[PDB]
Amino acid sequence: AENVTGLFKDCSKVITGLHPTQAPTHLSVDTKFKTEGLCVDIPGIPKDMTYRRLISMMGFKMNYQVNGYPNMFITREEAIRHVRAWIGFDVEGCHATREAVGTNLPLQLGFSTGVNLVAVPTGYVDTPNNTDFSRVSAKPPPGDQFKHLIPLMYKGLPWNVVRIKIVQMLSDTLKN
Amino acid sequence: LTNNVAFQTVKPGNFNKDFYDFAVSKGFFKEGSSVELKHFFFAQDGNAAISDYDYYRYNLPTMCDIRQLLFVVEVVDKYFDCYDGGCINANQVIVNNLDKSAGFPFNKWGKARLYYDSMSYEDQDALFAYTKR
Ligand SMILES: [Mg+2]
Repeated sequence: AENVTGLFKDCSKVITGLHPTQAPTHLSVDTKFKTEGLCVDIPGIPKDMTYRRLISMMGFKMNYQVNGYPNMFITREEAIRHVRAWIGFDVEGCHATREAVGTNLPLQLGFSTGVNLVAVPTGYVDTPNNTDFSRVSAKPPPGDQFKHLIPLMYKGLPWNVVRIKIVQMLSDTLKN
Repeated sequence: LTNNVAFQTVKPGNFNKDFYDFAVSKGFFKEGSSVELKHFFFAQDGNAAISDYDYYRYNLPTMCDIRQLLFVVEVVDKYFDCYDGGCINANQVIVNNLDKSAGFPFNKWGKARLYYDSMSYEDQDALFAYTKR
């Protein structure tokens, strides 16, 4: 025990597990409360009221099967019938640094159309209140051919502009 | 000169709708792309002329290091020793487009064609000789 997945891998650098309440799962709780698969309330150690744990969103593998929902992967025949709608896509990311380590943050976004957007490194930091979409500090990958990204760590943009730009680009590319 | 200052304005450009429709039809001007519209016909309001003539206030008296200037002038001159110059008579000048404006007050009575066409070569050479003194 146990097979796990990089999905939601709490990549924070902090060392202590979670208090039962305000722990998302069972694996995330610390070892004190853990007594044979169960948690026990120890009023000795209390709950932290401020903590920032950058969470990872790496391998999300969807193959769900519902009726009223259209599957998000298509075969090689249906994708052929529906050309005129094909569009390339590729992403170049960065790495997390000073508050947490272990995952990737998107940084550049290309398309088959010549456009290249570039975002600011943000991540899904969780908090004692709730989850939170906030800025994170990062650094480029150490691969030498990735040195042509060092300037890009000081361009924007806030994601609320980037996604609007994407919507408008796709719109005026595929509307006809 | 006269009793009321004139205010000059600058009109906006003109639009060629057919070409724009063509270019968007063939898939240009996409959002976020690199090529785009950046060059327009900017309009100006009333006190535009004087507000641009005022830009001379960046010209200030300047005293130059006389010795290094007296040396660099020699070197610059040496950059310039492959040509040949000297005065020429009136009957050897070459004027392209004799149909431009002739400055102030002359522009009240025609373009440069008039004055370049109403003064014989003697008058032109006499004018040169005059300004030489
Ligand atoms: Mg790539």
